Amino acid sequence: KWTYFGPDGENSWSKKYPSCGGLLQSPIDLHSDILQYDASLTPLEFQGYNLSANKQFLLTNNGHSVKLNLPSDMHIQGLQSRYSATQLHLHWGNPNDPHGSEHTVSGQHFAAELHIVHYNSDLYPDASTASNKSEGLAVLAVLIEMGSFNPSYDKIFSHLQHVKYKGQEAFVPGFNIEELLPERTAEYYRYRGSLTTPPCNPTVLWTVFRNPVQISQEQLLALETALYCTHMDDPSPREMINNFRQVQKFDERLVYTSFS
Amino acid sequence: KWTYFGPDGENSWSKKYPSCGGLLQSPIDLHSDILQYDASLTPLEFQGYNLSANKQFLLTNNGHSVKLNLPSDMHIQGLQSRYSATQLHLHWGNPNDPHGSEHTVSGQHFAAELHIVHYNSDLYPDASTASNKSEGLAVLAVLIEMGSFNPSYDKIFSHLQHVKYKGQEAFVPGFNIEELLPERTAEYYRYRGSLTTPPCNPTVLWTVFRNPVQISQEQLLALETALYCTHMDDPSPREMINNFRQVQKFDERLVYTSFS
Ligand SMILES: NS(=O)(=O)c1c(F)c(NC2CCCCCCC2)c(S(=O)(=O)CCCO)c(N2CCCCC2)c1F
Ligand SMILES: NS(=O)(=O)c1c(F)c(NC2CCCCCCC2)c(S(=O)(=O)CCCO)c(N2CCCCC2)c1F
Ligand SMILES: [Zn+2]
Ligand SMILES: [Zn+2]
Repeated sequence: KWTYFGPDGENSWSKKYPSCGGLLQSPIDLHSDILQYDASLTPLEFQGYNLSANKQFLLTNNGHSVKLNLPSDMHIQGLQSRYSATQLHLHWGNPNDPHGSEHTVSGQHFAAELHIVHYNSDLYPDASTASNKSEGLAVLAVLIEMGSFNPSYDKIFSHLQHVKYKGQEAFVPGFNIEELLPERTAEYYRYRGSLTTPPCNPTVLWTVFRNPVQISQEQLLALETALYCTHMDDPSPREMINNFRQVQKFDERLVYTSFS
Repeated sequence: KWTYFGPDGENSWSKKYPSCGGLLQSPIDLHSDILQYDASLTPLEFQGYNLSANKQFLLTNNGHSVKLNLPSDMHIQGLQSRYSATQLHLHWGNPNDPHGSEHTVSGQHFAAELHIVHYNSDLYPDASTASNKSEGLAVLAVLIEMGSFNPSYDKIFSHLQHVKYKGQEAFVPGFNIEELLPERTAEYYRYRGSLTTPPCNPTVLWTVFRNPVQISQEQLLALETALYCTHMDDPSPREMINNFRQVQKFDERLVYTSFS
């Protein structure tokens, strides 16, 4: 139905998912010509992010990324509405071009990107209901680069060998999800955009933190090499690589920054 | 029918032109991970580029860009087949984001981009016949950076105020098209790609010169502000800006370089 490579790739999403050719598409290149400092932008607070290690959270290969289900007890404070968490997931490149972030900064890719997806729990009863509705979603984006071994990201990566193929599932003990966030979360880019996957609904308030996190080259290579887009009974297996969208046109619109 | 913005923009081109969602699409980001030095990439020979000053060549605003007809007497020597010229045209951004090249270098746009389009006159009797066939097209790309005034590009730009609206035409007296090429044309990127506009045929052997040319801010501002996508008789004029395609995915494709 949709992929990031070949005839069902991103240039063809709009055939069956019209909003992929519509307004407010993400991701974008964050560059001086479209940035404006906004002193009204306050620091986000993260509530309920300390998940119990005695509780289990579902990790799934859905054929396009690895996703961790998150409880609606997790909230963002500091937006117009309360947003409650629904799931997180990643995007990455491939071992021969390990530059697979969705957002770029001054034209530069990072190695990977984390998305923590939330829904407007003040207006809507669940993420599905919010997904295609006004003010429906808020996503936190974390840029990832190569550096030191990251024990917090390994709380996810250590389970990759159990979700190699589409539909496979594994359980991840709770941990504090703030451990996936960078330093100085108070510095971020803010803009109105979309899901970066089908159905590409233009319903996302994006927060891209300025500062990346670091994972080891070994961790990045495990992520890049562990997973497949296909079912375990598929005679045509496809490696799950390059699962990021290209940057979108961003014309006569602004990205707001919390830093000058 | 196709545009660079809004509903008929580039994410929807594949609904209209099947090749725009197919393989080998251009333009691409030229970055280190995908570059491979190739000592077989010897200098092209530009033959008949010094156009007869007693001839005139048609400059047309076709609603998407400004194009100059070139004669088949112009050809590239040094490829397996001779390629004969058909036209040149430009791509640019807008005054608030004057970074409208199609190819990027290490994630960076240049101000604008010149394309000189050729067809395989050894294999095919004309450009329209060559365009959907094996090895049918060769395009030279010149990156354009903000810098010194360029008297050679002004041989084109001095006519922009006579092709302001869609369908309008002006004659350009023959001049030396080689004056539009950068320093050290022996230094280039080479790859297999496509038209960067509908119909997006995957039939183009691309040569992107390594070194940009310079035009002044004043020349760039004239290119970004002179032209409209609409007919003169349209009282709702639409500026011709940002007429470049976003870079495409490029995996299991390499770019070959004549420089290391
Ligand atoms: N990058 S992103 O932040 O835009 C973003 C999302 F937001 C949502 N899911 C959201 C959950 C809300 C409830 C219904 C679905 C809408 C979006 C999802 S999703 O899991 O729900 C799949 C939805 C349909 O493709 C994804 N994927 C795409 C497939 C790989 C896993 C992450 C995503 F990449
Ligand atoms: N960027 S590019 O170099 O790929 C490239 C081309 F190559 C060709 N022309 C090719 C050769 C001449 C006509 C035969 C069909 C193939 C197109 C053309 S074209 O004039 O022939 C139009 C083709 C239909 O849209 C264009 N345009 C797109 C619109 C504005 C003017 C330049 C182009 F941008
Ligand atoms: Zn995502
Ligand atoms: Zn072109």
